[PDB]
Amino acid sequence: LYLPTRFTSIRIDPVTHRQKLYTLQDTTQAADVVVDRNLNTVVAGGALFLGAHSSVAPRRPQEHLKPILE
Amino acid sequence: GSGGVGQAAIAIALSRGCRVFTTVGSAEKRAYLQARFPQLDETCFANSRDTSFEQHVLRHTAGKGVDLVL
Repeated sequence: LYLPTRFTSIRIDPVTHRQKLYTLQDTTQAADVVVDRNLNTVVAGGALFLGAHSSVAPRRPQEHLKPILE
Repeated sequence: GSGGVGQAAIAIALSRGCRVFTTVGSAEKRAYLQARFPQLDETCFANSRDTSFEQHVLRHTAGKGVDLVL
């Protein structure tokens, strides 16, 4: 389980974004995402991440879900 | 690399047989250097007026990076 913790450089440009977007046959709207783990950069439409370091979190056992063992 | 301490750094770092990566502002400096040191690939050159050199080093390094930066 991994939450975000640091970004090094996010860069959003809503103009290029409107543009980078398209329309599926669904009639819905989507754009292409790409992850380059060797460069640590996620891009999608008009939002470009860089060094978006996420990190571990402790699963907290909710004991209103302890199983009945028979 | 194009400059004073740059060129000596290359020459020295080369003498001890190393993968080199240099940055340089001119298209012409790409020239002088490529000439002066034959042991340089086109993979060896990235820009210097800009942050692009990071992405570049991170590619031809397989996301491992360089051992010393000058």
